[PDB]
Amino acid sequence: SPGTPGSRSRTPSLPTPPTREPKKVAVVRTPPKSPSSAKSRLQTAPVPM
Amino acid sequence: MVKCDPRHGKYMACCLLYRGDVVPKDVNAAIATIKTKRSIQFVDWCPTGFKVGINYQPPTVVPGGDLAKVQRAVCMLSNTTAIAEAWARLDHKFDLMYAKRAFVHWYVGEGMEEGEFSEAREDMAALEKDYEEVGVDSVEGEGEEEGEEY
Repeated sequence: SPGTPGSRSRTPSLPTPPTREPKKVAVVRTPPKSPSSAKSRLQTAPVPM
Repeated sequence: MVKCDPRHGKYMACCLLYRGDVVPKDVNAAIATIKTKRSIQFVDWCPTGFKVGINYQPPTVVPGGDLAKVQRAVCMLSNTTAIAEAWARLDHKFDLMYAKRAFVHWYVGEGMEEGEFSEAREDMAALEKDYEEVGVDSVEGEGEEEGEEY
């Protein structure tokens, strides 16, 4: 950069902290283990004549 | 006696531990009235909501300060999905700090691999959703409606 004659100030400015990055983090992972069941029954008493 | 509000979440189970001058019959009547007052909310598919405990010993206090002596007492201990709002608040305060990577030089200094304090965080983000997926209706497949009642 152009400027004043003789010695000029010696300045670094690279910011240390990480930028935006791929860590979305909040995703569904483990629902509780859950099976549905249709169920059935059939009445079975003595049935003579 | 934690800051999260038991009406934001739902109780999943309870235990009620009694001391001193007690009547099982008035404990019955009170629990049953708590199950009646749906202002106190539990999840539907945990029907037997309560564990009960009843001991004879009176309440007991140290002299020279603190609590005054009583003739009957109660302790109440209960799992809730509102614990998730206090853990979500802790974990956001993790993300805010970790997006600059503050503090994580001491954690390396005194031993820790950085992939283990990376894994902790996604495991706690999984915790938010373990606790979210139990705060559900009478459904195991797909099929929920967008109407909410709690």
